Amino acid sequence: EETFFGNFDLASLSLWLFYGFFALLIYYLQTENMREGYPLEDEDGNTAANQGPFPLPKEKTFKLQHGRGELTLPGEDVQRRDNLALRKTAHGNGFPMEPTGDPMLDGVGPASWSKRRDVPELDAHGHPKIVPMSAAEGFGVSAGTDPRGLPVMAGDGEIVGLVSDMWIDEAEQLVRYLELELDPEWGDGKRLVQRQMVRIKSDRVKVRSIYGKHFKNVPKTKSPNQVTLLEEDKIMAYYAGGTLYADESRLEPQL
Amino acid sequence: GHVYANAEVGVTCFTCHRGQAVPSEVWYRIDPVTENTSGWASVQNRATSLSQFTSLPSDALYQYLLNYEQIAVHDLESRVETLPGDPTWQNTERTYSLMNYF
Amino acid sequence: MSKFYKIWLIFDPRRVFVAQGVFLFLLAAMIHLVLLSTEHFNWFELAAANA
Amino acid sequence: MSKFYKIWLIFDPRRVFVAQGVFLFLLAAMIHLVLLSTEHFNWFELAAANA
Amino acid sequence: MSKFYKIWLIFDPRRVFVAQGVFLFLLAAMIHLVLLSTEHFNWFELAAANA
Amino acid sequence: MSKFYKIWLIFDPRRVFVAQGVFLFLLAAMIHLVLLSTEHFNWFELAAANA
Amino acid sequence: PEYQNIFTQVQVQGPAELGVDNENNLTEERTTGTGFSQLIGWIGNAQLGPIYLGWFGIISLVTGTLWFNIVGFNMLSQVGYSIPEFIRQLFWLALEPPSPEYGLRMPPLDDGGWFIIASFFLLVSVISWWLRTYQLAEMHKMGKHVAWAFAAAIWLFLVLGLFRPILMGSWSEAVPYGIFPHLDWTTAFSIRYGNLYYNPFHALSIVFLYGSVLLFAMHGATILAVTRFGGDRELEQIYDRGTASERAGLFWRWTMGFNATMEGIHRWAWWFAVLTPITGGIGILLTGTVVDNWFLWAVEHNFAPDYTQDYGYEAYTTYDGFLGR
Amino acid sequence: ALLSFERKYRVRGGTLIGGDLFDFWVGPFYVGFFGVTTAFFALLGTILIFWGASQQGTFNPWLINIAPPDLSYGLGMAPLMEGGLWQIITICAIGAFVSWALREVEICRKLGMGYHVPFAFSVAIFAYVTLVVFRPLLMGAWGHGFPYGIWSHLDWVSNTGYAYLHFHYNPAHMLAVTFFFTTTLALALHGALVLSAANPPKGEEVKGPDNEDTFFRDFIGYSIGTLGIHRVGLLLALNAGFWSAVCIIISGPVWTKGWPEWWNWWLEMPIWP
Amino acid sequence: DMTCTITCWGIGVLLGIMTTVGLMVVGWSFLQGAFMGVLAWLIVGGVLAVAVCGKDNAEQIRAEMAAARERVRGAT
Amino acid sequence: DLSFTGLTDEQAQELHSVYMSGLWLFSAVAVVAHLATFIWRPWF
Amino acid sequence: DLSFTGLTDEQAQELHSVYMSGLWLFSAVAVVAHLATFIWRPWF
Amino acid sequence: DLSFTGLTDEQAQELHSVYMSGLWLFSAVAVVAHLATFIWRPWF
Ligand code: BCL
Ligand code: BCL
Ligand SMILES: CC[C@H]1c2cc3[nH]c4c(c3C)C(=O)[C@H](C(=O)OC)c4c3nc(cc4[nH]c(cc(n2)[C@@H]1C)c(C(C)=O)c4C)[C@@H](C)[C@@H]3CCC(=O)OC/C=C(\C)CCC[C@H](C)CCC[C@H](C)CCCC(C)C
Ligand SMILES: CC[C@H]1c2cc3[nH]c4c(c3C)C(=O)[C@H](C(=O)OC)c4c3nc(cc4[nH]c(cc(n2)[C@@H]1C)c(C(C)=O)c4C)[C@@H](C)[C@@H]3CCC(=O)OC/C=C(\C)CCC[C@H](C)CCC[C@H](C)CCCC(C)C
Ligand SMILES: COC1=C(OC)C(=O)C(C/C=C(\C)CC/C=C(\C)CC/C=C(\C)CC/C=C(\C)CC/C=C(\C)CC/C=C(\C)CC/C=C(/C)CC/C=C(\C)CC/C=C(\C)CCC=C(C)C)=C(C)C1=O
Ligand code: HEM
Ligand SMILES: COC(C)(C)C(=O)C/C=C(\C)CC/C=C(\C)CC/C=C(\C)CCCC/C(C)=C/CCC(C)CC/C=C(\C)CCC=C(C)C
Ligand SMILES: COC(C)(C)C(=O)C/C=C(\C)CC/C=C(\C)CC/C=C(\C)CCCC/C(C)=C/CCC(C)CC/C=C(\C)CCC=C(C)C
Ligand SMILES: COC(C)(C)C(=O)C/C=C(\C)CC/C=C(\C)CC/C=C(\C)CCCC/C(C)=C/CCC(C)CC/C=C(\C)CCC=C(C)C
Ligand SMILES: COC(C)(C)C(=O)C/C=C(\C)CC/C=C(\C)CC/C=C(\C)CCCC/C(C)=C/CCC(C)CC/C=C(\C)CCC=C(C)C
Ligand SMILES: COC(C)(C)C(=O)C/C=C(\C)CC/C=C(\C)CC/C=C(\C)CCCC/C(C)=C/CCC(C)CC/C=C(\C)CCC=C(C)C
Ligand SMILES: COC(C)(C)C(=O)C/C=C(\C)CC/C=C(\C)CC/C=C(\C)CCCC/C(C)=C\CCC(C)CC/C=C(\C)CCC=C(C)C
Ligand SMILES: [Fe+3]
Repeated sequence: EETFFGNFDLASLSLWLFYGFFALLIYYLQTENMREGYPLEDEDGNTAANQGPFPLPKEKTFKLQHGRGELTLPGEDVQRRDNLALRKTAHGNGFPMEPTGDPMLDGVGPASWSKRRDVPELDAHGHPKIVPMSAAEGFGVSAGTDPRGLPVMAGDGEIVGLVSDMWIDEAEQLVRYLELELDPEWGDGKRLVQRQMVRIKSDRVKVRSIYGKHFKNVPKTKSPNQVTLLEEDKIMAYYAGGTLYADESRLEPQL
Repeated sequence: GHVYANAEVGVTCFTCHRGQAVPSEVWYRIDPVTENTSGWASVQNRATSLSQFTSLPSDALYQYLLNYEQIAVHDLESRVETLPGDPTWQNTERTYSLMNYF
Repeated sequence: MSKFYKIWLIFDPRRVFVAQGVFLFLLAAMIHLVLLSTEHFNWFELAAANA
Repeated sequence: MSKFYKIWLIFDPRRVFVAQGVFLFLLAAMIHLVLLSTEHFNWFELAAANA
Repeated sequence: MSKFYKIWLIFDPRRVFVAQGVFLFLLAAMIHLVLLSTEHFNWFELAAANA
Repeated sequence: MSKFYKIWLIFDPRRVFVAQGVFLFLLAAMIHLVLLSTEHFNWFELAAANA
Repeated sequence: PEYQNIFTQVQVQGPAELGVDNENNLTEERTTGTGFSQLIGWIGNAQLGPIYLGWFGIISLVTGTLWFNIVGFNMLSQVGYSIPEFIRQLFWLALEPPSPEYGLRMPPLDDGGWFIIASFFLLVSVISWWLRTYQLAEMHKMGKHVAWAFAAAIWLFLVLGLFRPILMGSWSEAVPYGIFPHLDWTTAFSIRYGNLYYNPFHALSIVFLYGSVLLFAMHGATILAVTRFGGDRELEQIYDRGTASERAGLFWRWTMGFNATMEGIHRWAWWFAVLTPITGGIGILLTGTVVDNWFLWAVEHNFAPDYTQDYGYEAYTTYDGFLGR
Repeated sequence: ALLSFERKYRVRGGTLIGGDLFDFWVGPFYVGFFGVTTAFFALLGTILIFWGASQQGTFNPWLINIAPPDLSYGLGMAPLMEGGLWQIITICAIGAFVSWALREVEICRKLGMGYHVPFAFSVAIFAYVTLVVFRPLLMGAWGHGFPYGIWSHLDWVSNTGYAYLHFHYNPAHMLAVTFFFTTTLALALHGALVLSAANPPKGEEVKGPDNEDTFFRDFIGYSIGTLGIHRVGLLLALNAGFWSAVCIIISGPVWTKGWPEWWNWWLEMPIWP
Repeated sequence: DMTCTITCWGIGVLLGIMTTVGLMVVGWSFLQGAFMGVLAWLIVGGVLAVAVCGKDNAEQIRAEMAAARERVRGAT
Repeated sequence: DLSFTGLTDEQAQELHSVYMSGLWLFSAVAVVAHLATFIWRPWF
Repeated sequence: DLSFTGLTDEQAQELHSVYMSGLWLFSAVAVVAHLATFIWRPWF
Repeated sequence: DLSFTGLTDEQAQELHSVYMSGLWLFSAVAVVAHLATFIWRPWF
């Protein structure tokens, strides 16, 4: 085989062509990932002077099922929160924020939730996706330990009530939530706990994220037979906020 | 040039024989190792006493250390015009088996 | 042309300035390095030889 | 020329200062290192040879 | 030159101080290590040779 | 020089003391090990060679 | 400690799911009969089956079975039809490619005919499977990304088996059908043509393989980390952004200065995985046809390292000193 | 410059050590105690590498080579030009990797999520430490580590592989290669399925998890689910790393002869006639 | 009833170790004994888990449960 | 009046004055160093 | 006054006094140790 | 007036005074050390 000029042959041509293609592909991949969260803002809520070297992409349209309309991105932020109880700890940018009231009750920090749609998620048939186990026909426990009837222990060793039901995902045959009936001392009504934050034992179910006194302020569902995306977000994040805000020692340095 | 390579080391009867009438590590010809095979498929794909626990050709030690066949397989330029009769990867495998034996 | 000021109605000055700033330094470094890789224009070796 | 001060209506000084400092330190380090890879201007070896 | 104090209206000391603290120690450590890797300025081998 | 006490109006002493202690102990350990890694100053080996 | 979501605490079982349908009538070809495995339910889904039986699938199954049986019976006959010896030497037998002397002509059955027949069957089976994977996506109303990613690997498959032997003008350039023989072929191919390390496209394919493994590790860890916010339901997060996506993006933005979206990370994963066989096939296709020695190519192109020290054990130690005498 | 949803997450707390002394951001990056340590170690290592490159006589990225000492120095320290710079850079790299992992831990704690990512990074750190620390320590010399060069760290791999005659016959190498290939295939399939579900042909509605489940049950007769696939991928990657470490660590200090000969236990079982 | 299955798996592991040591005693090597021991582990553990742990606890529920399937059959 | 950073004209002038004041000092120190180095070992 | 930590002027002065006393004691001990080491085995 | 950090003019002047006071002491110590090192082993 011969060379076109100097040491340049077919392999070098292929290598340079691949270099060009890879550069274009990297540009495309980076630009495709800027459809959420832009343009950038400063710490006062205003548009920043610097926006980066990659310009914004063009628009694309999603056609959603069940007649819920269309979604076009990039666009305005419809999940934006309105009034946040936060305070700046400095006059410039690059410094943390300070909660104004109760961070667990105000939904800030690790307890933050997003403003999702106030409608339940639907399966292929158009039914609510997550349903209590007492309304699902033909479903039963096949393995593991049944948590129904067991007492619930909080993060500080307090028993707050019993597990009364489970909320399952009928389409995927997976358990999503555990329902809890509270003792009159610790509150009233029923509360939901996501399955990812519980440890089922032979005689008890333990929730280490929050303490006993934090159980009465868990967000409640409006309907007893379904839950919406907004409620799931608020319930699930309230439970996540306790890993930091349930005690003063969880926030200060461990050393 | 080989036995006196580094010092005065010779050879006697007690180098192949070690008290035996037959010196150990003598070899024979076992080239057909499979059945219903004709060419390159009739010498390698089996673990035998001449292959060193591999599937490499057992035809070695007979084409090289008894007959006079080429061992080199490499090309001496980055780009070379390939012709029929040039070494292939099968000759490379027979050399790999010889060097495993070494 | 007298009307070459309309390029700033098509392009954003900030991105252009950043890209040009990178480009100029890269070009200058490449040219100096290409000069250093020869024999007639390497000033370090020329200074060494004349000493 | 008398209007070069209008560059700060386009670029934020806080980012420009950091970028300029990083660039200047890197350039100085690169030059000081390039001088040490030769024999005529390597001051450590020259000090060794003159003693 | 008499208005250099205005840099503190641009930068908060809480970040500049830590940046400078890291930079100075990095510089000192590299310089000492670079000195330790030569033959004319290595003060550990000099003591052994002198004794 | 007489107003160096204002450094505690910028940094929290509680979070500075721990870092200072860690830095000092690590530096001392590094220097002792560096001394141990040589031949002239390895006090464990001079004890054996002397006797 | 906290629950880590690696094994499921309690399982539930309901009526079996038969599958969605549309006017294309997918039901007419699906089988009837399902099972449940509690052992697998600790990790993933427990339902097993049903499967879709088209014509491409049946053709592929039959033809691949024919290839398997041909290879197995040839290997069995090569040993004398001895079952204990067939079991003993299973990893060492193979079905060898033809001899170099026959060029591209059809060789005798003893020296490569069965190899060609089995290769033809294997090619037919693979193409049938690809057609099936295209047809299924066409009938469920979905994109054809799965077909493209399979075609990415089929490209390297064909380059290793079909295109390169034709370009080199010999059927002896293929790969033998065996466990240890195919590794032997890999090593011999690497040795014969210089060093395959210095082939730039082998390096590029290695880069993309490492990146793909790293990216799945990162993505699996990230998704399991934010699963307490319903992060495993990725499609609903794409359609309606929640807090899980925001936290997952902010983690990587604070870690390395840039992040992705819930839909854009899958594009990254698809491309890193697909780019490996493409570069590998491009690099393999150039060996022998264009470049015959890759170390000499590297030396001529000035990226081969140079060493100053000497060679041999006598430059560093003594034979008696090594033994301790 | 923040994202439009980032400000409410930028709160204080969640530090293992340091409190508010280093609790701030520099651009997008988060700074802490371990960020400071990482910056120091990485900068020192890079500058030392370029100093060694300058003293070598070349600045070509392809040709820079920093090598470990000779085998005669044992486990002691070597002159900084004859391989001591390699030891210093190794120490710096270990420190930087550990600091990076702990910074990831701090970020995870602040965001209120799980600690899976640092645990996954720990396996790669373990593999690197096995390559540069454990195996040379067992073999008895720091000269068994690989050099720090782009093209010179492949010659080491080649020579180490050929030191056992045929490294493809190593069973742990087989396991690791199989895990690597399986991980790549699983990643490709997962990405393709998600992208196809979210991007239908023009004029068609988007799909859901039920559609994906049906597709793979029609395709191969089984579906792992939207949650099991991530577990499977994570486990595959971790297993690949672990078995790579095992394969490299058994080659030198445990086995000494060629790898093909290891199969004589199977080839010489008493059950065979 | 996963505990019984884990117990059966542990019994299989112990039996594999015992068989491996016995094979050392007979005169085999380490790997030759280990392969047969692993075989024994998987086979005996699987057999015990399927058989013994398949006897789920029931005294009179089993009979009516057995009798119930004797009525579904015969008319289908 | 164009402004992307939110500054005023007078603020920009006052900033540029001090910026150039520092730049000239940096350049003067560099020039003195270069002169001393050239006196020590020439390159031209 | 300016304070990012919450301390006052008097408290900062009081803290700095004790900090400097400890620093001086540490420096004196280090100086004595260095002098003894130099007498035992002199570098430079 | 331009102020990104929220400080006033007098506070910035005081801060600069203390910073320069520290810098001069650092530089003086470095100069003394360099003079001693040059007397011990010259590099010019
Ligand atoms: C003659 C050559 C021999 C051979 C000899 C060897 C030897 C010898 C080795 C293996 C190793 C491996 N072999 Mg093998 N191997 C051969 C050919 C093959 C073939 C093939 C023919 O197809 C395959 C598929 C493989 C594949 C493999 C993997 C199983 C394994 C790679 C380790 C790994 O990925 O750990 C990945 C882990 C890491 C080391 C990652 C470390 C990352 C660190 C922690 C972070 C980096 C930070 C960085 C500096 C940041 C800076 C960047 C900033 C942005 C600036 N081998 C041939 C047959 N093989 C290697 C192995 O198992 O190593 C343990 C090894 O050493
Ligand atoms: C001594 C060995 C040589 C070497 C020789 C080779 C050779 C030769 C090759 C590789 C190739 C590769 N090398 Mg290399 N390589 C070496 C050292 C290494 C090392 C290392 C030391 O760590 C690494 C990391 C690797 C790894 C790699 C990969 C990057 C690459 C494989 C591409 C791929 O996607 O494979 C994945 C495999 C495939 C996609 C194959 C196609 C699969 C098809 C689709 C199968 C169809 C299904 C089937 C018919 C049905 C089965 C039955 C079912 C159960 C129904 N090499 C050394 C230097 N390397 C390949 C390459 O591309 O290099 C350019 C290649 O050919
Ligand atoms: C890596 C992907 C490859 C693959 C995977 C694959 N196929 C699978 C599975 C998996 C992981 C199953 O779990 C499922 C199965 O039933 O496995 C036992 C199956 C399957 N894929 C099949 C075929 C098949 N797949 C193919 C494709 C592939 N298989 C891919 C290439 C091909 C090819 C290449 O042509 C064929 C021929 C079927 C045999 C089966 C579809 C299941 C079905 O239609 O009915 C099964 C259901 C039952 C009637 C009862 C369960 C079956 C049990 C074996 C009996 C009882 C066991 C008990 C209920 C629990 C099982 C215990 C577990 C440990 C399994
Ligand atoms: C992006 C590149 C990666 C990749 C991708 C990839 N592979 C793919 C795909 C994709 C996207 C598919 O869609 C396709 C698939 O079906 O995946 C589930 C496939 C596939 N890649 C496969 C293998 C494979 N991929 C590999 C690698 C890779 N593929 C790359 C890493 C490798 C290697 C060497 O690393 C291999 C060996 C198959 C599992 C499958 C292709 C299936 C196929 O072509 O089947 C044809 C049919 C036959 C040959 C008939 C076989 C008959 C048998 C004798 C019996 C029936 C099968 C049975 C299930 C096995 C035995 C079971 C026992 C219990 C009896
Ligand atoms: C679904 O979910 C998911 C997401 O979401 C939706 C995701 O997104 C992702 C993420 C995935 C992707 C984005 C895909 C792309 C990813 C890859 C291809 C992986 C490979 C990545 C890379 C090659 C890039 C990685 C880059 C690295 C590690 C380098 C970056 C680091 C630095 C520049 C330094 C770090 C900064 C520190 C430590 C802070 C600074 C230190 C201090 C002490 C501050 C003090 C001040 C100073 C020192 C001075 C000022 C400092 C400056 C300016 C810093 C710069 C300094 C320099 C010297 C240059 C995944 C997986 C996911 O599943
Ligand atoms: C164990 C694996 C070995 C491998 C992979 C290997 C590889 C090779 C290869 C490929 C060649 C031919 C090179 C060419 O084409 O020019 C060769 C030849 C040679 N090798 Fe090695 N070798 C090995 C071991 C050894 C050992 C241990 C010796 C010991 C003395 C050795 C000595 C030689 C000699 C003398 C030649 C020249 C043969 C000739 O051209 O006549 N090799 N080796
Ligand atoms: C020898 O063989 C090898 C392969 C090695 C070769 O070397 C092969 C080489 C080739 C095949 C080469 C081929 C080269 C070409 C085809 C070259 C073509 C080049 C051009 C068409 C160049 C066009 C350049 C145009 C320019 C410079 C335009 C400038 C315009 C402006 C500066 C004005 C910008 C416009 C404004 C501001 C619009 C006003 C705005 C308003 C809002 C009104
Ligand atoms: C963290 O952020 C902030 C802003 C707070 C900072 O930046 C803070 C920074 C600090 C707190 C920094 C602190 C720094 C120190 C405490 C530094 C101390 C330095 C020394 C004590 C240095 C001593 C150096 C001594 C040397 C080099 C001695 C050399 C001796 C010889 C070479 C022997 C030969 C002697 C001869 C020939 C005698 C002749 C001498 C003559 C002077 C003529
Ligand atoms: C030889 O070949 C090779 C490639 C090896 C080379 O070595 C090539 C090298 C090059 C090509 C090098 C090129 C180098 C350059 C182009 C360098 C340019 C450098 C500059 C322009 C530097 C400018 C620095 C200016 C400074 C530091 C000025 C002032 C700073 C300050 C005054 C700081 C204080 C600021 C205040 C107070 C402003 C606040 C004011 C208010 C009113 C708020
Ligand atoms: C040779 O080359 C290499 C690289 C190998 C090197 O070895 C290089 C080495 C270096 C470059 C080393 C550099 C070292 C330094 C810069 C070291 C600096 C050290 C210090 C500045 C140390 C300071 C120590 C201060 C101390 C100990 C102060 C106080 C201690 C107290 C116990 C006081 C307690 C205070 C109280 C109680 C206050 C309470 C008051 C109230 C009002 C509540
Ligand atoms: C030779 O080649 C190679 C590459 C090898 C090199 O070695 C290259 C080397 C270089 C290129 C080196 C370059 C070096 C520099 C540019 C160094 C610069 C150094 C400085 C500018 C140092 C500044 C130090 C300043 C200090 C120490 C100031 C103050 C310290 C204080 C402790 C004061 C603290 C202030 C307070 C408390 C104010 C509080 C006031 C209130 C009102 C609250
Ligand atoms: C007899 O006993 C029974 C019945 C139990 C059996 O049947 C036993 C069977 C066995 C024990 C079987 C064992 C089988 C193996 C160990 C098989 C191993 C197979 C491989 C490693 C195969 C690799 C194949 C291919 C490779 C590596 C690359 C590329 C190949 C191709 C592209 C093939 C395609 C061929 C083409 C396109 C050429 C066709 C020719 C034409 C003229 C069209
Ligand atoms: Fe995913």
